[PDB]
Amino acid sequence: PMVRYCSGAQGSTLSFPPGVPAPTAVSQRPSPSGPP
Amino acid sequence: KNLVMQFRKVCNHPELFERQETWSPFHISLKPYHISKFIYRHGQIRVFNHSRDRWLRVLSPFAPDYIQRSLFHRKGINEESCFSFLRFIDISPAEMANLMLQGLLARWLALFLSLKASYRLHQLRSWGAPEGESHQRYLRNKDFLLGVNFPLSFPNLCSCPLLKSLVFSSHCKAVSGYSDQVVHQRRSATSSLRRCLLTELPSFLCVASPRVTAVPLDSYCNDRSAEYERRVLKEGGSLAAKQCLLNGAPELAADWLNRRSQFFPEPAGGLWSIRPQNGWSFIRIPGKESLITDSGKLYALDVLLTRLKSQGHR
Amino acid sequence: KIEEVKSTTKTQRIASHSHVKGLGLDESGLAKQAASGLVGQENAREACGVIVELIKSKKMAGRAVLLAGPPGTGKTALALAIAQELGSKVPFCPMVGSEVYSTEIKKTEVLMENFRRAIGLRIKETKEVYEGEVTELTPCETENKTISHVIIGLKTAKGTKQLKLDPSIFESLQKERVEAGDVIYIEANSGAVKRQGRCDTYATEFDLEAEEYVPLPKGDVHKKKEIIQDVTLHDLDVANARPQGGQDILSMMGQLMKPKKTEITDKLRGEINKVVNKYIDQGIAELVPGVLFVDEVHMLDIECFTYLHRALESSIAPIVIFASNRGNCVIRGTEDITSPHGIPLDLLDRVMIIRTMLYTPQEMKQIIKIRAQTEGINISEEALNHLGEIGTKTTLRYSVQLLTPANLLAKINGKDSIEKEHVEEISELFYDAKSSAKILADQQDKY
Amino acid sequence: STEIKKTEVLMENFRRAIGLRIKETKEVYEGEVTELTPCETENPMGGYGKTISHVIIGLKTAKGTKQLKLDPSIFESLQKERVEAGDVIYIEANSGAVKRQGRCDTYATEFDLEAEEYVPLPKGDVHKKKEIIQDVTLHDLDVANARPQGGQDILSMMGQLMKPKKTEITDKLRGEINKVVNKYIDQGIAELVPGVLFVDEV
Amino acid sequence: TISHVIIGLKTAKGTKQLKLDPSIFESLQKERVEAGDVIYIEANSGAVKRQGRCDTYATEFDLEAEEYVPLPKGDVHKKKEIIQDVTLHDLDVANARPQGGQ
Amino acid sequence: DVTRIERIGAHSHIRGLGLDDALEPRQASQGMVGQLAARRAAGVVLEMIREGKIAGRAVLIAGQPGTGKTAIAMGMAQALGPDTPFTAIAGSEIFSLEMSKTEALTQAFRRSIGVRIKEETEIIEGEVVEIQIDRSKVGKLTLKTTEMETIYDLGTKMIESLTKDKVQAGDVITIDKATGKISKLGRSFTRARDTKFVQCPDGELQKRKEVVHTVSLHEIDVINSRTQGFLALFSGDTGEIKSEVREQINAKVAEWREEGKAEIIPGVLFIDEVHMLDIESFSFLNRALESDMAPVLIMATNRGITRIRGTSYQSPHGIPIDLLDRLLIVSTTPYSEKDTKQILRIRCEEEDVEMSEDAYTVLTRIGLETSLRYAIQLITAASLVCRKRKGTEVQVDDIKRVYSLFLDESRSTQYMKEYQDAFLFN
Amino acid sequence: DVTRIERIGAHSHIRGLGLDDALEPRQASQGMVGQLAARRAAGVVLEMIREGKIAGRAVLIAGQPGTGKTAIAMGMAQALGPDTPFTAIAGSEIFSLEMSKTEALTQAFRRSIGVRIKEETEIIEGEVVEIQIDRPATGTGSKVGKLTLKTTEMETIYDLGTKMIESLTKDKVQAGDVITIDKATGKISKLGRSFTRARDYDAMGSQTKFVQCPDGELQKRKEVVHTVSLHEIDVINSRTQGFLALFSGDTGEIKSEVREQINAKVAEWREEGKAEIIPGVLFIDEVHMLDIESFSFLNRALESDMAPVLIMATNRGITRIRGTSYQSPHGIPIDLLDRLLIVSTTPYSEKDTKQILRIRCEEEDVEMSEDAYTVLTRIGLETSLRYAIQLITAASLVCRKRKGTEVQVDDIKRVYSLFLDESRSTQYMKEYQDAFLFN
Ligand SMILES: Nc1ncnc2c1ncn2[C@@H]1O[C@H](COP(=O)(O)OP(=O)(O)O)[C@@H](O)[C@H]1O
Ligand SMILES: Nc1ncnc2c1ncn2[C@@H]1O[C@H](COP(=O)(O)OP(=O)(O)O)[C@@H](O)[C@H]1O
Ligand SMILES: Nc1ncnc2c1ncn2[C@@H]1O[C@H](COP(=O)(O)OP(=O)(O)O)[C@@H](O)[C@H]1O
Repeated sequence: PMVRYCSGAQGSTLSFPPGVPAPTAVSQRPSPSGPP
Repeated sequence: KNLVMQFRKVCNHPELFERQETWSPFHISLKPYHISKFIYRHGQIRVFNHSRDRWLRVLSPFAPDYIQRSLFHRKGINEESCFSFLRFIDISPAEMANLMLQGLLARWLALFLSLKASYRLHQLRSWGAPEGESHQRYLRNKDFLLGVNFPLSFPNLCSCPLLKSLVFSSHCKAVSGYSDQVVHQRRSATSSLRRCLLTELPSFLCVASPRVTAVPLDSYCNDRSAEYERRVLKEGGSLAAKQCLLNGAPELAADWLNRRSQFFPEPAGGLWSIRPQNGWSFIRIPGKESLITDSGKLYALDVLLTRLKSQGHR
Repeated sequence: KIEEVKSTTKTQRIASHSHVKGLGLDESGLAKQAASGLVGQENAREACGVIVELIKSKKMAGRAVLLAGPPGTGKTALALAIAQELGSKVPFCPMVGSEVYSTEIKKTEVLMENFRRAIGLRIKETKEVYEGEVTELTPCETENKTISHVIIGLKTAKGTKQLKLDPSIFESLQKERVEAGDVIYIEANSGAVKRQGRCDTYATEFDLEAEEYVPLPKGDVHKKKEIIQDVTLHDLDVANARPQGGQDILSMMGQLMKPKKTEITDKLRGEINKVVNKYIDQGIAELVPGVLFVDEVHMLDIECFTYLHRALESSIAPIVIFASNRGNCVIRGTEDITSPHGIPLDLLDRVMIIRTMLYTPQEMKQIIKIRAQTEGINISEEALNHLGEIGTKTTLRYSVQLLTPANLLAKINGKDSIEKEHVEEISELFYDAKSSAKILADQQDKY
Repeated sequence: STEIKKTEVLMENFRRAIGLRIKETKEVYEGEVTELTPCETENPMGGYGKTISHVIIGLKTAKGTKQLKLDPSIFESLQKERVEAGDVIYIEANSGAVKRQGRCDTYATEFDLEAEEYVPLPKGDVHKKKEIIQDVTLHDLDVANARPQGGQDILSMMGQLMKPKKTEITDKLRGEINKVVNKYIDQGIAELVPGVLFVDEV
Repeated sequence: TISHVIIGLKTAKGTKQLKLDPSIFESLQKERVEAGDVIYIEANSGAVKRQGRCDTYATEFDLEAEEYVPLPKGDVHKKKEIIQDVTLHDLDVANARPQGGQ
Repeated sequence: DVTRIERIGAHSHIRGLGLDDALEPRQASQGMVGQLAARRAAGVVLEMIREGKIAGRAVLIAGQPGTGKTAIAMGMAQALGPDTPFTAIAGSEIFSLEMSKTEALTQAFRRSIGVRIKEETEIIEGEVVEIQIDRSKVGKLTLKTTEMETIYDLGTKMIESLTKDKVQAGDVITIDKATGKISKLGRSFTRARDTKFVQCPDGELQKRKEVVHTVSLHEIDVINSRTQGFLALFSGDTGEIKSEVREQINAKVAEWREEGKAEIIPGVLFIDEVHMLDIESFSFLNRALESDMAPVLIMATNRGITRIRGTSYQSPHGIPIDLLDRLLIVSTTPYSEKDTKQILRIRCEEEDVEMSEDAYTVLTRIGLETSLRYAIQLITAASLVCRKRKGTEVQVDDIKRVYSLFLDESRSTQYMKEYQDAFLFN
Repeated sequence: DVTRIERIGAHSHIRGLGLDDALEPRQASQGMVGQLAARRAAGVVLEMIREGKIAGRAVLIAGQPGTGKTAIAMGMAQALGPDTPFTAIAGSEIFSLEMSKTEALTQAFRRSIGVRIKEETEIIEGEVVEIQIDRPATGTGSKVGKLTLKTTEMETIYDLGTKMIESLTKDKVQAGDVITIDKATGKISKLGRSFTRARDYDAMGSQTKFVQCPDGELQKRKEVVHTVSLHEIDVINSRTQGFLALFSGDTGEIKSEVREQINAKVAEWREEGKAEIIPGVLFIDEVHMLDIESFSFLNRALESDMAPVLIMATNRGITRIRGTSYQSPHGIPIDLLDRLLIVSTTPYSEKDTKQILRIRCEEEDVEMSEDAYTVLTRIGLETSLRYAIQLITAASLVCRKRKGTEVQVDDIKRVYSLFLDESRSTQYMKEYQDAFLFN
């Protein structure tokens, strides 16, 4: 039932147990109109 | 000296004869101050004069209407307007009105929002440098807030880790000043000296206590509505005002509940930002070192046991 | 066979009065020539002998005495002898006349703080308390929800109990960050939590933690005790005027803001008198009306002397001892009114004057001896006779004050004891108020 | 003064007439955030549903765009700040804390009204550096240590809502500051520039 | 779920319905008013006073922690022309320091 | 025996301004002696205070030091008794470091005029015989007097009080029904079994009773000045109360008087040692004595023609002619021998000490030679010397001892002249 | 090259009293020269301070202006060293608006008694190899985790406590930081990154000076000595979380009962051997500024076992005691002047005035010709010592302006014509008697 954050030697690592969302969803910019 | 085992007990350790009890202040509660139903109903000027008090609030230049009528509907091109500074501080005319007419709660929340805004202003203020604010002319909103420009203002200080270390007296720590520190290794018995570094005070300097502590003197009244007003005050007057003191802002209370679950939460801001070195209560549980310091024999036994431990003897 | 012997702690420091141990009177109330550290002053000591019976009688309020006499005649020494003669159980409140000039509160009220501080009170306070390891903690919500009840499990070496408490105690436990396995204390009078530490049963649970691990409490979870509190009426006045007891956000923060004094209103002092009279009727209290000592009284301002007319006439007031080292001064704040001892004649009626008078050379030899053996030094008889000579030439205090410099020179040039050549050298290294006033009047063009 | 004793106003002017001149690097990452992309590793560690070695953040400015690779602990700070793509944000390279400035000015026309001030799109690169030489008198150090400004505690907020009263700074604070600036002058961090106190009408 | 509040008031001289704005109702809510309380509303100023429970409900329980008061014998609705005297110094002092509002 | 807070002070032996109902002073009564002029004058003043119909009125009690001008004002306070506000302040007591000297008088007047009201209150008072609570909540409670028994179905806001205050069967409780505060008085003597114990209340359980309550006009000033003003009444935290707040509270209390809804109770400000108010403070009294809510002002002073404070001007009593014109001056008189002896007798009744008639004779001679207050102090000291001697009674030689030990001023000053250059600054 | 905060001031040449071990003054030593009578006495009171057995002693250093009264007090301030508290107060500094005169003296007294505490604590000092921290999926709020810690010689894993996980996370420790955990207090402290893990690294989450990995055993002990005055012990105790009042000066008029309780518990920490009380010195420089109210406070404050050994300079003849009309010696009331020992300094000769200017040039880094020393000695007796002292700097600067290597008599005859002696300025104030204001 535990999420784990490792501050690791060759790199850091955040870990989520199965069925926890990993609320780390992606976010990507949607496009505007051509002219205002 | 003012039959024999009493002496032997005291000479071995005085807690065989009288234990040191937990001392605490003498706790006192005077009868609550009695306000009659009459003075509560008819005698309060905040109540019996409320109709007149509305006119003090209406005939006020801090009304958003009057601020707009002065700030944007002048006759002259040049004309002498108050509230002109509200265009150069980041203040709405309704924020000026609310800050003047809602009292210390609106002060505190507007201050907490200004602490947030100071870092946002500092970035733009210290990295933006082209032309001017528009076509090389006009001011911009926030440009009377110059208190960020100082090298030592909290945003610039927080941004600059050398200057941060010259402003060492954080308000929630026991910093004594700088000293040397000597470090000893368990191998070799070698020791070496660290030059000027910060120190807390030793955690045991805090030992004073009022001989007496009183319940805050409270007013009783013979009236169902007066009871509600004092009950609500004794519960802590509102969830906003209570969280504002207790957790630092109601936003920090809403965060505190779920910072419970985060890996890298930021500090609480209210009374829970502090941890005083004995807790808030003035009650002295007697320390475990009192067993040593009350018997010359138990002290002598401890220098023996530490000597024998260093030598390795059973 | 072999022995070990150690004691590394330094002594108490020797102070300008720490040879004074009592008034040195016999059981008939007559003065011994020298006893309990004092020498001479027989009438002034026998008069103080009447005053220490006045204090122990408790009957009076606001009676007052003025120790009056030249500098170095022992006035503060007799008032300290009274403080020793009464013992620690009765409050003696030392004060200096120029302490009334506060910048936080009026002069005419600093006197009332001291007057209320010199009236001691012994209270048989029953405290009832909970302590143990917190084995369980559960707050309960109820309908308008809000927190309204608290369930706590506590454990000791004498088993365990589950207790049900007011939500202000849960808010106190939350403030103290109390969690399961902590050891705590709660007096139910104040509702005051103390987190004692984390229970020593858990001391192995981590390789590295910040906690003070503490052994599990002894006796019952819930228990009552009597504390024999020593307290003064000022401690009741001031604790009610800026309250720090109870556990609400207000008391919790009157504990942080700068502890400014305030002009306590007589309504509060009245309600304190009513309350403590009821603790005395209930047998919960004993009153111990003590002494206020105003050293240097001659510079209370005339505002203060005229307040003392009312203060010394209160049915509540402590017994008051004044000292003055002055002649017919101009009284402070009058511009140009002169009166004896620097005190208005209107106040000077209200006090029993204890005249204290200059020592003979023989009384100076005897004080200097008693002083030298208190400063822990050995002195040769021709050297002490030479200090007695300096006493006639100058003053008692200068003569006493050559002792420790002389002992410093004695140990520095390797002697065990003061020789006359050390005192005779120190007398040339350090001038005195009389001999300095020669060179400073002779060379007056240059300062 | 009416706030503070006569002799202390002299001591403040005796401490205004001595300047540090201390040099430090400012380094910052800033730009319009174009993506948050948590990068999973191809295998999780045993017993976990997924694991992230880093968060990619895309940033842009009027000079260009680039990705940054950041420690996974950043993601909580990116929802403490209400960050969403097309915000402009900054990150102190000496501290790793991220701050939000506002929606980028590109989006100011996406509504007829919105309740946030739009921030002009930054210029110069996504990663910025300068060395800057900052001057503080020892009186500035005395004041900043005597009345802290980092107000996230009850004493500081109370002390900042109350009147900003001048106070008789102790000989001890002057001592501790003299003990620390000697460290930084000896370490060659800080120059000292002693100067002049001029009193007219003495 | 919010617009404005209809309230009904009754006395031994008759009955009315008023149309209170939500900023008045915020004070009825803060006064802990419920149906069957006796109320005084000052319609110029939003001074709302609870005056205890109407004594027709003085048997809702046999003993309850409310004062019960008789149904008012007066008119439900009183108009007076009144005159307020207020100095310029009252306007200065009531504006120059942030008001209590507390 | 046990000691009060209020022990034997200087004036404590006076238990009233002793008078006949003709306002005539008999030679010695209610603890006080002589002053057959000034006690009659204080009698007329006591009736003016007690009648209250005239406002803004003052009397100056003046005479040699130690001639009862403070004493007859203490006797006047005792004769006036509780429940009619009397405030004694010293003249130096107004010089605040937070509050104006003028405002401290404005405040010291207002402590001494009361507003009195009477409120009809519904109070329950009985032994709780039995009490049950279910699981909202409903519960049922039974109450008893020595004369009747009752059962009540409780409402929620009582349940949340009886449970909160841990009430149990056999307690005696008084409840203000309008509020539900439980004044528990103790437990009934039959349920003291297995720590205050008390008889159950009498009469019926629910009494309407009149409570009569007296609030000083200043105590209405203060309640109006802060978020919780009354704390600053005790703590002294409030000063410079805004003058328009008093202006409104006067207009309000005046309409309560004119509706007959409250009765104002005039009283006394006793400004003891008034000789050292400033000319600024006297200039305030000059006008503050000329308003319908002003109390009776009694002032005490022991000064001749003297420089009035804050000035170079000299005037009688150290008070400006301006203020002496407002007021009636009562001269006390220096005591005769028989009066001096009789004062010393009543002091010995208060000290509880016996002494011989020749001891009273030499003590009277001392009292005439050294202005009375000194002779009173020798009573205490001489009785302590006899207690050291294990003597029952103060004999003349025990006064001759104490008279040698403790100097009066006149001998002290003489023994100071023969050391004139050893003391400092003269 | 570089210049520290302390620089060449009025007494920087003084480094002790210059006594021998027999407590006799040398003619010139540790920068003090001449003045044997007062330096001898100063040695005795200095040795009495270092003995510390006795309390409430007082000394007054009298004499003409510019005769070493402050110099001898600096000499014993230096010879007393840094470890034993010496407080300089100019007599005017007691006139506070925070507090009364008697409070300001009580603080100046109690700032001059030290309590010396050894703090000994275990520090875990290591490079952090890795951290892991575990969060429950929503949970009650309890955490768990492990440190891995390293030296050049050791490695170990620590199963972490929750009351210290909050501190590791608060202070943002990361793998490759070097840290010094105080295991007694639970407080973290950070020393910088170790050199390696900045290579295997993200876009910069930190930028600061590196440090080498710590050596030896991973768990080690530290000793700190705090010299904490009684005054800061009162202020720490005056209210909860009072620590900023140590710097800010905010607390006026501390409750007498706080002092009364600290006088008890500091005596207990001596009897318990927990902390060592050390006597010290209060130097009330220019004490002729005290109002008679302040002197009369000393009379009874100076008679308590918690009083420091106070020292007072003065330069005043028979004068009215400040705040009165009473003439007295030194401008001090005889009530106080009876309670102390007076050391009188004495005017200088050529034989020591030349020697003072000679040590002064040696401290100011100056060379002068013996003709220049002769003329400057003559100026330093025709006019006060402090004027001649000041001409050394100006003469060295005038010489340096003309690219000279050494000061010459015409540099001093130049500077003497250029910066006036008071007595020569007061002479020119006569010929312009119309033009200067308010003669
Ligand atoms: N009767 C005495 N017996 C013993 N020591 C005395 C006596 N009288 C004075 N002393 C000592 O001599 C010094 C002067 O007395 P003190 O009380 O300080 O005089 P003062 O009246 O001027 O204040 C103190 O050290 C004091 O303890
Ligand atoms: N008429 C009196 N009856 C009894 N005692 C009196 C009387 N007049 C004066 N005294 C005595 O006066 C003493 C206090 O001084 P007082 O006469 O009141 O001073 P003053 O007249 O200057 O105000 C008290 O101890 C009191 O016993
Ligand atoms: N004995 C001395 N040895 C060295 N320098 C001295 C000596 N006496 C005086 N001086 C110097 O003379 C200058 C003035 O003396 P100072 O003690 O400061 O003046 P004052 O006597 O008025 O207190 C200082 O630079 C001081 O170092």
